[PDB]
Amino acid sequence: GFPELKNDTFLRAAWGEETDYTPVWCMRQAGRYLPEFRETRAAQDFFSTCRSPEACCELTLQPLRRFPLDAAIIFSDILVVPQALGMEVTMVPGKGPSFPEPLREEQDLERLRDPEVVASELGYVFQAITLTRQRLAGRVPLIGFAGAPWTLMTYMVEGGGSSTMAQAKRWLYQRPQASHQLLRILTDALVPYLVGQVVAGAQALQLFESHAGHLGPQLFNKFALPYIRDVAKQVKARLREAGLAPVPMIIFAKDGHFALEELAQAGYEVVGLDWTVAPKKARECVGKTVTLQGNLDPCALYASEEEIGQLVKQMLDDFGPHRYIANLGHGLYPDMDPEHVGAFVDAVHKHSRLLRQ
Amino acid sequence: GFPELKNDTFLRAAWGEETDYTPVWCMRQAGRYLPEFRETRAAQDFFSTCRSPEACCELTLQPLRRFPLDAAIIFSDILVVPQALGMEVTMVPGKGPSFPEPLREEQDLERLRDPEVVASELGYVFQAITLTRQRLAGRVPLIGFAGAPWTLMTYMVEGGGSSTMAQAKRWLYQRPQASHQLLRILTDALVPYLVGQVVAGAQALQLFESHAGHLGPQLFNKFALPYIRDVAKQVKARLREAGLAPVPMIIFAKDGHFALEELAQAGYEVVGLDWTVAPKKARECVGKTVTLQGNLDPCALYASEEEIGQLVKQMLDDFGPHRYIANLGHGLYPDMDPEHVGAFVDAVHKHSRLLRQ
Ligand SMILES: Cc1c2[nH]c(c1CCC(=O)O)Cc1[nH]c(c(CCC(=O)O)c1C)Cc1[nH]c(c(CCC(=O)O)c1C)Cc1[nH]c(c(CCC(=O)O)c1C)C2
Ligand SMILES: Cc1c2[nH]c(c1CCC(=O)O)Cc1[nH]c(c(CCC(=O)O)c1C)Cc1[nH]c(c(CCC(=O)O)c1C)Cc1[nH]c(c(CCC(=O)O)c1C)C2
Repeated sequence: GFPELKNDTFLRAAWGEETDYTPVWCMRQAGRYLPEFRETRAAQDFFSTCRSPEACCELTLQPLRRFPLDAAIIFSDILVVPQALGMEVTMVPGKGPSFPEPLREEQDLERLRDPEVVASELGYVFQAITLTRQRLAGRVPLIGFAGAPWTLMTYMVEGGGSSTMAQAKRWLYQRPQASHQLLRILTDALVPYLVGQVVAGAQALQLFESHAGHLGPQLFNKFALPYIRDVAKQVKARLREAGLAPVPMIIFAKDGHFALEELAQAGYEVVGLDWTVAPKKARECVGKTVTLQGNLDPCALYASEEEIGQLVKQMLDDFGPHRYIANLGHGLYPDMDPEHVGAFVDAVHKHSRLLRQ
Repeated sequence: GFPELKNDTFLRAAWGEETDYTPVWCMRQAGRYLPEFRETRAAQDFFSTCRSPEACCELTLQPLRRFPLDAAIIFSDILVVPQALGMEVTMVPGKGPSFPEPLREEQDLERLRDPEVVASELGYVFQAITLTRQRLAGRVPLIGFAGAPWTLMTYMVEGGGSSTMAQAKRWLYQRPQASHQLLRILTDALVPYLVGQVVAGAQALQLFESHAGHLGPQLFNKFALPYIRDVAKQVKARLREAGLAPVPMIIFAKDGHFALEELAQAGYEVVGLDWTVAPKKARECVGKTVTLQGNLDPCALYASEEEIGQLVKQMLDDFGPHRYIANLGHGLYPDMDPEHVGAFVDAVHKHSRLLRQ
């Protein structure tokens, strides 16, 4: 196996244990805001980068050379799963991901792979994880991840990003049967993939329901939540059955304010929050038995270093010291200053210690 | 290729030929004792400096603008090799180099790169060498370098400097198999790196066995010397096979008094000496068929310029005019006066000429 973990603060917090300080990581900590990321990425197309264990390992490590983050997240993408299901996907400059042949009718499901063979198609991800776990040498825990079923469905049907998800929601209302079929295919692909990430060396798992906020409560409960629940249940079961230690699982439903109570009951150790939910309100919705992660407005990092410190102070005061992992409320943007990211990390560490003594 | 070499005194001496005067260079001639070095270094972290061909070229050239040294040594560091093997390394203010995750058990070797890919990771070094060779414009020869296997092993296991090397020596005594494995990985990384330095423009190579003195004869013969021999043999072989002219190779084993006889038989043109060995004794140990380099106590440069001249006279008298390159017995210290370094250089040149006519 692997080097002994030296800083386990993130894991202890995820499981709800007291720690000496609040651990912090940043969504998209490996990203274009780092000049060195841009340089490493310049050599290959995006999905080819994802296919290279050494390139993924390098990108994962880059933020940790700059900042004393309490976790690493593997460099990959949520869209590797629809790709592995047999959909062609491109990264378009300045526009983002595109599926040139999205799913538009129920007959389109015929082209997908059997979900049970998807993990075998994602071996490159597992290779990256194993390599990164070795190279991290126990410094901090490594997080694996995937997209939640609904969020992946939206990319597969919309063919990319969308402001309304009108085509994907039209499936939910006009094609409910075919939608449940597709959501089950995705769940069945995700479970062995997530399990494989842990087998390969992942020490925690985060499921990104990035497109939660388009649904609202009734649709979310019918078409998103049952699959979010199934992923966590099945992953923990398969890990037990394999003789392995289950890992803490995080559910992040961006713009999912309306689902917080349900998500705290969905079998995830940690519930991630966007910046629109006030920390004290979130604590009320989720209760005392899950850990919260988040939730600073990423745009706050445009403020001066001093201002970032005061915003971080306020955030930490509102969350309190227990059952909390600090992060942004969404990923870092490409135009952010790495020094200001550094200021965020330093302020969490400094103030969370003051809030304990 | 490159400009014709104008002053080849250093090379002629290294190969054991008569020269009109004794050539001189100073270990760490690019260093903090120069105000202009401090200024150039202020802009980046140490390893980032090493990654910049222009910064390395500038640092290499700086001492040559002050002093008529008979060789330049490329600005780099021995620890680029363990870094290129996949270990993370930092420079800590006032403390020096640190590996936050040193090798402590045999399983830790799993995280290292295959040694055959290391040279590709060190392309930046070769870029610096090529640039510096061009910019030197034939003034004097350019020396490339690396750390010897044992010395690199000590940094990788200790995680930095050490007064005893107790952890690294514990490997030798308790983990001899794993030690030989690691020493072979390092040798196999070093050879293509050294060859690449010559391909890139290096005109001589120096291998630094800085931590020799901790071993004593039995351990040195089992764990240091075989790899010192292998590096020289394999480097010269690969250069021949590539159609290239082999370069003079220097072995400097600090505090290696006990190994001098063996080092003179290890396939290096030049044996470097620390200041604790009396020049006449060294000549006795090594014989008449290698060149000696050294060996003035760097602290002697704290003495007045007149005193430096007399100490240099005595040193040159003891070494004699043949098969000798003047240098210090260790690197220049940060608090030394550049004018006194100038006095050393001038005295070697002046007195070595008097000792011939
Ligand atoms: C976890 C993760 C993701 N992407 C990347 C990582 C690796 C971790 C890290 O980079 O630190 C690399 C990762 N992936 C991508 C990038 C940008 C790369 C580049 O510009 O070179 C990076 C750093 C490409 C990408 N990939 C994706 C998009 C968004 C498309 C849209 O506008 O709707 C984009 C732009 C799909 C994607 N990918 C991801 C999400 C979840 C968003 C959330 O809820 O926080 C989504 C929706 C998650
Ligand atoms: C050949 C060389 C070295 N370092 C440097 C050079 C470039 C040549 C030149 O600077 O003139 C730059 C070079 N490298 C460094 C510096 C200091 C830079 C600074 O303070 O800004 C310089 C000038 C950083 C460094 N790098 C290292 C240390 C020592 C750690 C310890 O205490 O054990 C240090 C302090 C590792 C190192 N590096 C080196 C050795 C061999 C020592 C010997 O036997 O003579 C070693 C052991 C060799």
